[PDB]
Amino acid sequence: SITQLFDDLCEALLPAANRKRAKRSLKKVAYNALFTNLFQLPARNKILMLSFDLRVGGLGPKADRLEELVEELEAVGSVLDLLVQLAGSGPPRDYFLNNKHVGRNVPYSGYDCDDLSVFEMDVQSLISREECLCHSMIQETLQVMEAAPGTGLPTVGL
Amino acid sequence: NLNAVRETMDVLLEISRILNTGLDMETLSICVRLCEQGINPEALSSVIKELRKATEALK
Amino acid sequence: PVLSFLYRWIYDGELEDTYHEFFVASDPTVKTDRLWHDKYTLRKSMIPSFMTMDQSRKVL
Amino acid sequence: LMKILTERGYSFTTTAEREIVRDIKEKLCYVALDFEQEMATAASSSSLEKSYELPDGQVITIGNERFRCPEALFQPSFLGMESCGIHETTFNSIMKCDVDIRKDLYANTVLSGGTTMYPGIADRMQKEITALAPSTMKIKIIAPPERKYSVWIGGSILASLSTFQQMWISKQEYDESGPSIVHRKCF
Amino acid sequence: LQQSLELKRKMLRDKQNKKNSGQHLPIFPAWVYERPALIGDFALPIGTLPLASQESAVVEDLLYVLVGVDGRYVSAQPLAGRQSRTFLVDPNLDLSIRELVHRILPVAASYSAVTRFIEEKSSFEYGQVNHALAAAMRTLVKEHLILVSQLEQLHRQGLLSLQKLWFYIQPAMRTMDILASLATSVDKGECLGGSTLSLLHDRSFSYTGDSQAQELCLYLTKAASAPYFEVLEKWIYRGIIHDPYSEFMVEEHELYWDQRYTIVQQQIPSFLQKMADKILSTGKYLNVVRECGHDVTCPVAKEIIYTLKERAYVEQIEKAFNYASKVLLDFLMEEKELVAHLRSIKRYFLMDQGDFFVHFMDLAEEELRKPVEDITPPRLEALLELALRMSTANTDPFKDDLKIDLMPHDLITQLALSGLEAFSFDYIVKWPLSLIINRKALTRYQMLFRHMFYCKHVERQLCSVWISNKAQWFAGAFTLRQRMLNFVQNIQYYMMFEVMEPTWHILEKNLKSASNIDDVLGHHTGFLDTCLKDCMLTNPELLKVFSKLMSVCVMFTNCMQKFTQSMKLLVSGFEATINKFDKNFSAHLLDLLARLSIYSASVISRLDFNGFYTERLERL
Repeated sequence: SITQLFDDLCEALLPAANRKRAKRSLKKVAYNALFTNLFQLPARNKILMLSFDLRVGGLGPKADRLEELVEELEAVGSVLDLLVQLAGSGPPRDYFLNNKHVGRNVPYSGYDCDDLSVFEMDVQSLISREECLCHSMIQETLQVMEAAPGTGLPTVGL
Repeated sequence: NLNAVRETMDVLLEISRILNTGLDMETLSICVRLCEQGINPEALSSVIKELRKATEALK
Repeated sequence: PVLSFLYRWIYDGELEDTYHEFFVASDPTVKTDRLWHDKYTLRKSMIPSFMTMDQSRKVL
Repeated sequence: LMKILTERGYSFTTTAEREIVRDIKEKLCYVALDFEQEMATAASSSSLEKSYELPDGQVITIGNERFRCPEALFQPSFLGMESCGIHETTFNSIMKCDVDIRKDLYANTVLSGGTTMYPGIADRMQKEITALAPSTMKIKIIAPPERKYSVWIGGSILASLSTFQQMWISKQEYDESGPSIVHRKCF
Repeated sequence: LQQSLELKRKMLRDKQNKKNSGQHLPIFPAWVYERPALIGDFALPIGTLPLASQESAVVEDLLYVLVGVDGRYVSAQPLAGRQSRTFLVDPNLDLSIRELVHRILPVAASYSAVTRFIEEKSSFEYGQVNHALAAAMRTLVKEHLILVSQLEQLHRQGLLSLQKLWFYIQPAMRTMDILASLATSVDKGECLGGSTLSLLHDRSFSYTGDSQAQELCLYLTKAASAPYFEVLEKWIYRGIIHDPYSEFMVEEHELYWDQRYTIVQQQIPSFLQKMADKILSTGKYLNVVRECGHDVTCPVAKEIIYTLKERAYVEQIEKAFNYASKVLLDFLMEEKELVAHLRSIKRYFLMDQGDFFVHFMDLAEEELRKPVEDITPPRLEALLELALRMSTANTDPFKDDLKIDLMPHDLITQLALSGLEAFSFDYIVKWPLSLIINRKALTRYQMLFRHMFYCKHVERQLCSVWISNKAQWFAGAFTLRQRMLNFVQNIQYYMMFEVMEPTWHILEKNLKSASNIDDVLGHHTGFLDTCLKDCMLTNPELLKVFSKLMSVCVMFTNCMQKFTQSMKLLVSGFEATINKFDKNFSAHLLDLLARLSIYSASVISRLDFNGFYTERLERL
């Protein structure tokens, strides 16, 4: 039932540490924020507006995949309308990308070399993450060494 | 029926991963069971954002 | 430290100390309704001066 | 349940037996999709009775009579009630509201009743709510199988809230403007 | 240190034999501890410098001494046998700074004996509770290293001196000093299982007013409870464990009701002592149903964590008790019934059947009369099998359990023999009910059954001489037999309608009010013992008057009378024996009533029904 499903939702989003009075109080905001919208044009078309924004900034086959599933999801319509609202409130290679040295019955295409510049950015993004790691190892310890004892030790905080 | 609603849960799984939502697997299974009742889906987006803000203030 | 035992003495009737630093003492009894008449008397070297004698007897 | 059992011919006169059937009607009771189909199913073969074994030795329950006690929700005159049934009263209520606010009220229609200790009442209720409004829009009903304490859980959240203090009335205004303003300030 | 090697040899050798969940466990890599390269804790003159320069050299070397390594102006002297290693700062230093140094060196001494703890106690031999105990002390080392790094950053910029240093390191002389106290007592002696968790439970009320160290001690014992509760989360929901390190309160074996699971008493922590019996109970009741298969899953499942002043881990044991001891009870009473098996033992041994036994007495009389080395057990089995089939006592499915068994006693083993007085049954029992009702219960049943057999026997023997006499003029024996007959029937009314039949009703009402097998076995052993004590078996003197009574009654009915030697169809020599037997009978009857009088009433009050021999003589 619904009065339990607000208690289960509040459990998954919060790992246990209190957790004896606070769980009852976070179920209170579970009732209290559900009605703020309720106080104050197809459904599958709301997926297509996102599939447009995929193909605009590249990756066609992904946009073909989002529309492939929702068309077999028509044969449940109230479910997808929740997913489209939480889609901008979430978190912020391989041998096969631009290959032509493989394949059997491939038509002629000639040289392209304007996506070869987007063959170096697939790898530049990987190695720029593996340097920001080294930028997040020298910071997380110098932010503790520079400050007085109490910032990494709870006991000198007593 | 449970074979049928299993396969609908699998297809709903993939569309919620490529859209990079704030949900995970278990909270997705809760919300699909919740909207199965008839609960307004514009309403569940307003509760989850505020519940996740009030839980983050404890941490 | 002394107050910690005293707020389990009026909410659980027990002390939990081992160095005997409060006036309440527990004397072994036959446990046949002479507990009331034999067990609890004050140790008159361990009463704090922040507790008056009326308070010391009422918590007992 | 006293009435139909004593009309049936079974000896039932005492208050302790009434306490035991009140307990069994609230907790153990079977309800199904409809009373006619389960009546035919029980008449063709009897296995609907689950035994109740108390140490006192009083065994009173029978399966077929306990689902036909709340039957007044679909056809009310099985109880001998001249008041219209549950489906008919909610249909009568939504017709005498406005036709413009009808869909919005029908977007949240609510189930209640302490009889939700046994779940299964909601499925038949969902069938009757499908039958209730004409085929114009789909059903949007809130129907959880725990609603016995619904009136309680409402007040427990409502009176706690700090914003609700601006609707709550104190003694100062109450002495300044008489008692009758508790109809208006608080409502 | 040498001791560790011995502690690792004694442990593993102790582990393998103790339980069967895996034997001959591997020996941990010893070369790790042998090489001194894995041990944590370990220039210019200090004399010729001005006083402030001495202060600046000394705070520099003390910052290095905070962990175990000597810097420049400090050296390491031997560790010799001391359990808290001090350091030897560079000689020729002034006596002013020596005092400040000796204020600070106990902190490094309370770190030297924590690294020597952790970097030894992680092996397989030390169990798997010493692992997580030393990984809640391993976190503590990491915050100590945070401390020494922050101080190095301050020290380079001239922002560290002796007083600031002493101010910074004092909360860790009450959070690392605590570990330097527990370490030199956990290592000393053999400390496994719950005893370590109790040694972290007695130090939460030796600093309960201090309030800085109590929460540290509560964290330490919430992490040493983590591996123990993993094993308990096998034992509480199913009857088995597989923890081949004997670090548990329960010790498995390879043997069921008391044999396979034997408790070790120094492996139960102080917050599990009160509920130890329930833990053992739950696991045993689960495993014996796991042997008939059928179901072992518990509906409630909860993950377990320690709480001081709360129950969430000494609470779930009750909900496992109320599932395990109820599913075993349900399995027993409704599948291969113990409600019906006890009734079918009562049916024969406690003489519920009367069709069966009067048919049995007549059909088997001849062989019973035959003494030993003339008795024939297969003919007795065949006679029993016919007597069951002709009578209606065949209403129970366990009738076949009756066999022929011989007793080489005439209840003289109560603290060869003729066929009447060696007769016995052996009733076979099934395996699930064998754990509950054992050999002692059957033997006590059997002695009761033998006792009532004599009374039914001598009753038949009186009725035979009674029918043969009915001469007509003769009525001499007709009076003595009548006295004896009324007596031997009033004993069989008193025993049957006082000792046995109401107390059996009491027993079946008590069994309905019992939810654990210990309760139902207590009820049954009480009923069995008390009914035995009321009859003439289990007594401090055995009350031998009854044993002489049966002998003189059988001697009267056939072995002197010979059915009044066919004068019913000698010279009054047998009438004198009738007189003699009556006087002897009066004596025996008075003695039995007197012994009932002196030891702690209803049989006297009704044998003497209208004052019929309430007075015949007085003792002394």
